[PDB]
Amino acid sequence: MQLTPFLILLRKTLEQLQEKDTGNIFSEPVPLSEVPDYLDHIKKPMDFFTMKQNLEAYRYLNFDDFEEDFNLIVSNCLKYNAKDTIFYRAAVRLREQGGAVLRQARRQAEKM
Ligand SMILES: CCOC(=O)c1ccc2c(c1)NC(=O)[C@@H](C)N2
Repeated sequence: MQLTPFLILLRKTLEQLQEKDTGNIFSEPVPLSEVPDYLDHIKKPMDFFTMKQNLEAYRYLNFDDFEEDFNLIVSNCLKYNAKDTIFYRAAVRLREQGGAVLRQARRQAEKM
């Protein structure tokens, strides 16, 4: 397991996950200016831009740490937003579509 091919794969996987976020509602931190009470019960906010920064800082050296932050994007959104909102359903769909992306990516990593 070499570092450079692995990060190439995480970069490709991150792009495939962002592609599932057609609304771009997960690509940047939740704007605290518009959601001022957001950090009341969300102890670790997460988004795809932050994941890209963490990736390039070598903070993802295994698949599970990368997948954990993706799951955080999903779980934070399910936690904060009511079930009858667009945001909540978008997180459900991201969980479903992103899960398929991640399983295939992990198979490619397990070949390495
Ligand atoms: C510009 C104002 O838009 C929002 O209020 C807003 C913008 C982005 C958001 C969000 C709210 N809440 C979330 O849970 C996730 C989906 N991101």
